[PDB]
Amino acid sequence: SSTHTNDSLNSSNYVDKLKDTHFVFENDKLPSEIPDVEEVGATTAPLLSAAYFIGAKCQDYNDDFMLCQKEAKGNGPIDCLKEGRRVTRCASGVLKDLNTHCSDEFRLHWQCLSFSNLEYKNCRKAESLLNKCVFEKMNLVKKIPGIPEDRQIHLKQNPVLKPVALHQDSEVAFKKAQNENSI
Amino acid sequence: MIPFEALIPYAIMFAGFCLGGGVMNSAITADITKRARGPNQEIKRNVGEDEGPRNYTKPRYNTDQWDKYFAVRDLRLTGSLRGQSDNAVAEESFKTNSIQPYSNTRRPWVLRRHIIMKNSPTKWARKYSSRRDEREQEIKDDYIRGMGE
Amino acid sequence: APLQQVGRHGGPNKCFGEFQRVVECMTNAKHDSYEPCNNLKNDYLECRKHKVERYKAFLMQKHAEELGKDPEEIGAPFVRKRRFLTSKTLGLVDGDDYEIGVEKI
Amino acid sequence: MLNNLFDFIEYIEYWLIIVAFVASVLIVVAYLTVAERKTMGYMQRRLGPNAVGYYGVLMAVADALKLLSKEIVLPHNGDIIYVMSGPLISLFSVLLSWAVIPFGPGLSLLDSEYSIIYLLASGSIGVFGTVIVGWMSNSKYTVLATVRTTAQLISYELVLTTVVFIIALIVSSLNINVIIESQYNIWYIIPFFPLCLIFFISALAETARPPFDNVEAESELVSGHMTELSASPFVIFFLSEYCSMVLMSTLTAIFFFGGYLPFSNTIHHLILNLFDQHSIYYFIIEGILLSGYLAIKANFFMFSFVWIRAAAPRLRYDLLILFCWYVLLPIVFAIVVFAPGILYCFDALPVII
Amino acid sequence: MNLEILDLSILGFYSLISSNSFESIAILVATIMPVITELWYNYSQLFALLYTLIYVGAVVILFVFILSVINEKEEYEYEYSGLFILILVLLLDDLDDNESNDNDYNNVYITDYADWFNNYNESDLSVIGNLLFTEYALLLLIISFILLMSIIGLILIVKKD
Amino acid sequence: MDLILLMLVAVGLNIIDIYIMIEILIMGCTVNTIYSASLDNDMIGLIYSLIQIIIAGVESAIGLSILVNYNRIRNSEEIE
Amino acid sequence: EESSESALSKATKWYLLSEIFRGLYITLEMYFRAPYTIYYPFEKGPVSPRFRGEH
Amino acid sequence: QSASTLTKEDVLTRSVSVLRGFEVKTKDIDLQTTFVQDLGMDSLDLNDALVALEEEFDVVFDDKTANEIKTVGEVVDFVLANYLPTEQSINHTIR
Amino acid sequence: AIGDYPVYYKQPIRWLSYHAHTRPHVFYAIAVAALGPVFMMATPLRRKFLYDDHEPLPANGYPLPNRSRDKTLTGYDD
Ligand SMILES: CCCCCCCCCCCCCCCCCC(=O)OC[C@H](COP(=O)(O)OCCN)OC(=O)CCCCCCCCCCCCCCCCC
Ligand SMILES: CCCCCCCCCCCC(=O)OC[C@H](COP(=O)(O)OCC[N+](C)(C)C)OC(=O)CCCCCCCCCCC
Ligand SMILES: CCCCCCCCCCCC(=O)OC[C@H](COP(=O)(O)OCC[N+](C)(C)C)OC(=O)CCCCCCCCCCC
Repeated sequence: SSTHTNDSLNSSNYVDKLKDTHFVFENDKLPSEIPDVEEVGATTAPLLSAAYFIGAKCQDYNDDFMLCQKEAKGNGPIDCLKEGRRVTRCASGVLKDLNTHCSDEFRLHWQCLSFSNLEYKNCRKAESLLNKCVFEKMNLVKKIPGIPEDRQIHLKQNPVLKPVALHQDSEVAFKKAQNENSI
Repeated sequence: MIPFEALIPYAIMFAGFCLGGGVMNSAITADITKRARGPNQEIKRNVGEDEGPRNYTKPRYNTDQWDKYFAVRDLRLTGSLRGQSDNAVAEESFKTNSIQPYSNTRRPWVLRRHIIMKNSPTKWARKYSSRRDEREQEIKDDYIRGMGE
Repeated sequence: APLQQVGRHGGPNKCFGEFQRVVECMTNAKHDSYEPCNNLKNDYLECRKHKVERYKAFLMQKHAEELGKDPEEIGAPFVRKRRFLTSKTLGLVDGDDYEIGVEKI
Repeated sequence: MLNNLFDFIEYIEYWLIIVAFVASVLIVVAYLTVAERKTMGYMQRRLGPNAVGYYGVLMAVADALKLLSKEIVLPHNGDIIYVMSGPLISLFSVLLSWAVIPFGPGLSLLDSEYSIIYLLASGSIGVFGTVIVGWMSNSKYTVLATVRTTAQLISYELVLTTVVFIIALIVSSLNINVIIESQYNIWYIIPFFPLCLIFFISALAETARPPFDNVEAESELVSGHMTELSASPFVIFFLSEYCSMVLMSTLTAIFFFGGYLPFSNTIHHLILNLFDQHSIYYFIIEGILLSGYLAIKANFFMFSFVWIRAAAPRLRYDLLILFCWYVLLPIVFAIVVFAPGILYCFDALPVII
Repeated sequence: MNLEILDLSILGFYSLISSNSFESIAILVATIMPVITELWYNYSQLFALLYTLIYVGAVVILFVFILSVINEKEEYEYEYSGLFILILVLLLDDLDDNESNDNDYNNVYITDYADWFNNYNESDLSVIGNLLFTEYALLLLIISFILLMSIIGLILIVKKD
Repeated sequence: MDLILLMLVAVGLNIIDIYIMIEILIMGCTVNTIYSASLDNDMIGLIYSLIQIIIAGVESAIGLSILVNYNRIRNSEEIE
Repeated sequence: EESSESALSKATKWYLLSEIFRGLYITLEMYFRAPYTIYYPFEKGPVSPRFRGEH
Repeated sequence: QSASTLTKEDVLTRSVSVLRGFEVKTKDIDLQTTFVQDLGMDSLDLNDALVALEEEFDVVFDDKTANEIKTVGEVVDFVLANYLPTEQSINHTIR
Repeated sequence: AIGDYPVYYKQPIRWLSYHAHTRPHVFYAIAVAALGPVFMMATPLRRKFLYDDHEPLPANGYPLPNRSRDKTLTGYDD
């Protein structure tokens, strides 16, 4: 979906010229009565790599924030500031743990995603190493709700759709774990 | 008997596709990777001694609205629409560098300048009749008059 | 009840909530007249056109002109060219003024 | 210098990419004319051009340069509008259609979820360029070609559009690059062999190629709409017609033969394993391989365009009208119902991922 | 520099001086093209391509009808006009190009705030098809009913027997 | 300039020119509908816009057929 | 009612262009045959003592 | 629309003007003026006048009428009875 | 009647043979078109004999738990 909107960046500068778009900045911070929070610094690739680990670790805070939105009756952005900060800190903690326990496996995964159009199906080898490392060091398991445990696509042995071009770093790391970990 | 002279033009046509594919696959990938290194030209061009092997980012396709939001968010974090960063905490500058596009909502130029397309009973009323605007100005006037109470 | 004001992704758009509250007020049996629902109708029309808010912006700009206030001193900074959303404007620590790449994402 | 040059190149880099892209298409189109004459020659047991450049490699250059050094025939110098409006519209229509042709994953100038619509819409504009030449013209042979040109459009346009929609329906996407990636496990030639034949027939009709060469039948309308054209207007129309042949040959490789996908996955991995992914040399080779896969499939149908010309006589245009409406349209409309019935029956309705 | 203004001015100039029927169908093409391009940017890329897909096919059928009707009438009929008066007419029409008289609506810019609640993102065409085939399926079926009437209608009007 | 009916001069002096004028006029309404729907982020208006394109195409076919038969009647002796 | 071939058999040839592919195959055979061209003026065609040319 | 707008006086007036562009004997031409006697026209001179009169009124004398016409009045009567406006294109009438 | 046109309601099999021989573009176009709905009617057979339908996709927004908020939830506080 590449529909032009007034809420984000459009397709080309000709659209900006026709719309006379002004990219407006604000130099004012949040008022002091709202406690400050540390924003998440992960880009698109690390966030997609850690999406299921944030959900597993921060499920109760994700639900509580979203339940606050529904029960606010239209006043979600203002009322649920407190619940929003809980999610931001919890999500940051997951990324901090990934940089202290599984940095090599974590970086291997989202760099594969940047190499393969950010598609999960093209980085199974790197994801499997990452999933094993996170479970053994954080007790967090990727789970896809609504389907039986053995019918998860990320655990499929012989997928119909496979990446066209292999990721060399993923291939080398996968072989280093096949022979060593599984003697 | 395979006539090799008839296959010479096909080999050149084969090289024609390869010229486009070789240049596009490599130059576009290199440009994205170079701009993801940092916010300044001293990092994009110069490679540090302690930096590891270069990891390339391939071009993105089949995007949606979420990817447009991600591209702007990555710009405010790395200075590139596809910048790379796995930091747990963002910089203080990320708090106040948000970008909000403000634009006009006027009708297309062809709708209001075509010699034929701009003529209709309702368009004439909008353009030449004050009946709609006089009534709608009441709502604008009611806003200021209801402040003092 | 037919669906109206459907967003580009199949769900309600920005102004469906205003429209939905208008329908609920008009079809509610407890009301004797449509006068209580008048304020809800204005909000829905304000959601789409923002005519009252644009009028408020017109007054503030006009009021600042007679006071001599410079627009760049009380306004909001903006950039007109997307390629010039540089890292220096974004406030990055090592931010440079070189143009950003917007040709191919 | 140095510093002011190492960022000037970055400032102009993407213009070099487009210029290289334009040259890549032009080279294939330029040597398709040479390849067609060489291919027909050996099938007709002649040689074809071999005396213009070493083994005939400069034949395309000589034909273009000689025509570019020819007088432009028009009633008045100010009448440059009349004989140039037609060819320019036809040339712009086919060149803009190449923007959505991906030589690799994401390697297309225009990427959009409506690339299929843009492809068909851009091609339809090229028909308007052909009919412009017959602008109350005093040439009777030019007029007769315009009537035939409109008749052919009514034949293939419905058939060609619906066949492309079936492939899009199977993938539930109007993005060309998504259609290419959806053929990783199966090439659409196997499930839709009748559609590939129908698509190729419509491609021949669209390009006014034999056996559907009624617009430019030398034995019927001397040269058709080009009988009054010379020098640059002839070149632009000649260039546009052959650019469509390459484009339709490339489209056939995309819709039914997986586009740029490798013939063998094992061979693709082995070749790329010889190169380091941390160096640019891997992505130079990768672009050569992926486009090389597209080139081999596209060259086969460009060969087939020449092959059918050297093996089949020309069919009358009134017979073509009955051929598409009585035969092709019922078949394609039958398939557009058959395919969803199969997919729904086995719970395999397509989604975009 | 809005170049759409210049294109429409050129199109409007030829509308007042068009004499034969061929120049009129050329006006139609010179009208759809600015519409498609101005739709391709700004508002809606989807309908810019839809306009090209449908109207270009109608143009060719329109053109082929002209070849069967032209009867030499406008090849020798004289027109008088005058260069000065034509420019004066176009200049006065150029003076007023404000289709609406809500100055606040035309001069004050607005923005929208995007949200992440729509994790399922698809093109507008899919949403149109979702509603057209489910919510407004009656409209789709009646449109096919109208198309059926046109097919029968064309045959009875045109066919000699 | 619209109130003096300036558009009556921009329309040519042929029957098919009247047909072209109607297509342009209907196209202006569809462009306006797309303009409103896109701003509102309303797919209902885009459904209306698509219907207007399809319906207007049907109108052109019916009108052309009447004009085709009308031209046929005058040149209908066909003694040759 | 007196056709020797069944309707399915006649339809298979008709829909799959049986004779068209046969004609294509014959043309491709010549592509792998020696051509007849001689390289004039480096080579000359046959002549006979009875040939009539310049006086 | 497609109907004759001629009158006996206008047809006679234009008939006299055409015949005065030739070398006729007398310039006094009326309904009873004969071509052979009063105007002194021979075989070819008479046919030149008849074709010239055809060009003025956009009519074509048939063979029998042209080979038996004697007076100017017979020419006037033929023009009134047989003249029709040429059919226009579809755009001239309905627009 | 060596080559007569069969009557459909008297010889349905012979009537189909006529169109299969004389109008192949009609007989087989309908035959391909018919198999579409035919496979749609065979869907219940696949539902019971081969496999069941997939679970519907979560294309309806964020899945909100159908419960009241947990007032006893703390952690990551200011
Ligand atoms: C696209 C690039 C290649 C085409 C470039 C040709 C440029 C010519 C002008 C293009 C149209 C601009 C808008 C004018 C509307 C059409 C008016 C017209 O009839 O064409 C103008 C042409 C000029 O000759 P002129 O003698 O001055 O006019 C006749 C005077 N009795 O008089 C003629 O009748 C000649 C017509 C030749 C064939 C033109 C067919 C229409 C071309 C439309 C394609 C471009 C779309 C419109 C783009 C501009 C929009 C304003
Ligand atoms: C696989 C994908 C590529 C080929 C697709 C098309 C193949 C032909 C389809 C219809 C066949 C048919 O209808 O077969 C029937 C006909 C004729 O046989 P008959 O008259 O019944 O013989 C009489 C009865 N006998 C069998 C007892 C003797 O056979 C053919 O003429 C076969 C054509 C073979 C040459 C061309 C093959 C290669 C084509 C060029 C490369 C693309
Ligand atoms: C369900 C499976 C669908 C199959 C999809 C493909 C269908 C193809 C069309 C079959 C019908 C047909 O070719 O018909 C032939 C038609 C009309 O012939 P007719 O007037 O009806 O006379 C024949 C009927 N008789 C015998 C009963 C009287 O004209 C033609 O000669 C069209 C020739 C087109 C040739 C293009 C080939 C280009 C090369 C292609 C290979 C790379």
